[PDB]
Amino acid sequence: KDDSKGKTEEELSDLFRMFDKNADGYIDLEELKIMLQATGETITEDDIEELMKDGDKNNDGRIDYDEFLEFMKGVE
Ligand SMILES: [Ca+2]
Ligand SMILES: [Ca+2]
Repeated sequence: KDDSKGKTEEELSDLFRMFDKNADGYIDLEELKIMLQATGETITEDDIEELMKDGDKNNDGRIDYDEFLEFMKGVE
């Protein structure tokens, strides 16, 4: 095995409780930036700023289990 990949909408739930830098049940544009460093993708606040924008199902400031399910839905 090397990189056969295999992550469905079910493996995303864990990605949320696993990328919670603050670990408070939800995340904020502040921690969402570190989540990208875990995968690389070098970018500035110009790309991350919009990442959380459309990533928030209701744009409230943080992403929960729901807003997170859609976040990865259009974020690969
Ligand atoms: Ca948090
Ligand atoms: Ca929200």
